Amino acid sequence: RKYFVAANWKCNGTLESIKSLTNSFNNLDFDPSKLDVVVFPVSVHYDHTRKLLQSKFSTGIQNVSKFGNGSYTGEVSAEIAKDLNIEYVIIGHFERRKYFHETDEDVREKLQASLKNNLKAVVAFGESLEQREQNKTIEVITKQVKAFVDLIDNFDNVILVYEPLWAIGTGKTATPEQAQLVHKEIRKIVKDTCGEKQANQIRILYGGSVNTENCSSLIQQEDIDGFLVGNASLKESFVDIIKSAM
Amino acid sequence: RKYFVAANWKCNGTLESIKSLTNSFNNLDFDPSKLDVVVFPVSVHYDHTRKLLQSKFSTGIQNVSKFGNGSYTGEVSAEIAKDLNIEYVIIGHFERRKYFHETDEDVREKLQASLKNNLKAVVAFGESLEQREQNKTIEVITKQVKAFVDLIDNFDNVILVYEPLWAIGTGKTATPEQAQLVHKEIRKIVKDTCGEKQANQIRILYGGSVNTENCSSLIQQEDIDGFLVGNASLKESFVDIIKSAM
Repeated sequence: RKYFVAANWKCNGTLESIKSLTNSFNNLDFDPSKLDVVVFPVSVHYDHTRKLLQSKFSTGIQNVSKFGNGSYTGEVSAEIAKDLNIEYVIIGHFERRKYFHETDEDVREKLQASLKNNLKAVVAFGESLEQREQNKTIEVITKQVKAFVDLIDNFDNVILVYEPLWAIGTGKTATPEQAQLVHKEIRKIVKDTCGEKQANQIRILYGGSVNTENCSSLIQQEDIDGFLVGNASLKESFVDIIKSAM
Repeated sequence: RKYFVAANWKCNGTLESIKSLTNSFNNLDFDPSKLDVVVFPVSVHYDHTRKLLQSKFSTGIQNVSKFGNGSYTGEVSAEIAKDLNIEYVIIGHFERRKYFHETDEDVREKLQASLKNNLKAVVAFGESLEQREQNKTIEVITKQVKAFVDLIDNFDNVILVYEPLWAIGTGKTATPEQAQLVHKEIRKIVKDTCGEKQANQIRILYGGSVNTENCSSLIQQEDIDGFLVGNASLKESFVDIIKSAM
């Protein structure tokens, strides 16, 4: 399968810093038919970022509404995104589950709205420290994946992201070997629910802490197809993370 | 005080519809030094909308983050808005309180962030049908206003909006006089918490159903300083609503 490297800039950026960062990103010569590279800027930065990045880079937004057009102050619908040709959306990032009480049902309905409007979706899930220490990793992941997995109508257009919440801000670290085993089981869930060929087609990204040093050890695992990168994607050195997928 | 007419487009619009609507808006010759007119497009429409609207029209976004810059996927910080010269924010709209569990505590934190970053804030509140039928109108609004009102230093830069939830989708209609009675009570609350000069300074907008037929009767009321308009602001006849404040 085609490797997939994505930059989640989160709530960061200025007009000036994006101008500088996109310029350095543009200096990297890669073939977009050999790997997908997606940048997810803040909503109000999307136009600025899209124009500054060369066409080899894909772009998207960090969240999409579960509702359609109408009386939903502050929301961005999938149909609005389609009209702007916004190619990708992130759904279910743990930060939205944590601070904004986004549920599994919210994730299901957001994916449905996105696919209905021909958007490509990056869907995130993962277990907490308490859940892992109670030996509930498989139980939690299965429930989270089964919340939306049956809706996938194209296995190039939906991309999965494992987020090891147990290793984020806890002092614990997730090893590539531990990541590989989870990814293996995620692909198994997709097999049992969607089919074998579909499971082998779908990309599953690692969504924990990724940097220039650990990136290659992660992507070289058989069932890890790329990353959704946080802090490291705000730096010029992000090009070296992309190089691990080249 | 300076009147204030605002367009809340909510989750509506295409690139083509905005181009057509902004053109009609631009035909209205008004003096921005004597009247405030603000349009609130969808975040991903902001740049498009700002570039098409003549500068006599102020612009803003429909929501702002309670957090600053950092790891908050999907959010737009008050710092990012300032960098883009986004002038206004809407805070505490009933649709965000209803659908996205936004609390009085969220409203306070959003206002603090907005003021710290020198943004101007349109802050909404109001009681439900049940609360009004139990004669709790003043009790509800007093709590809602006191959640944030002590943060206001510049009383030209914070704008209040009364939303009569009891007359929104309930089958009930708020008369202009019934709105006025609440507006006057709100101003008394500001007077007794912030001061007399400050209460006289602050603008209080009506945020219920506003259209071309009722706008004149509303603005005529002594304590109604303008409107935050929903559905009617998506129409070219919105110019007639602005004209009632001229």
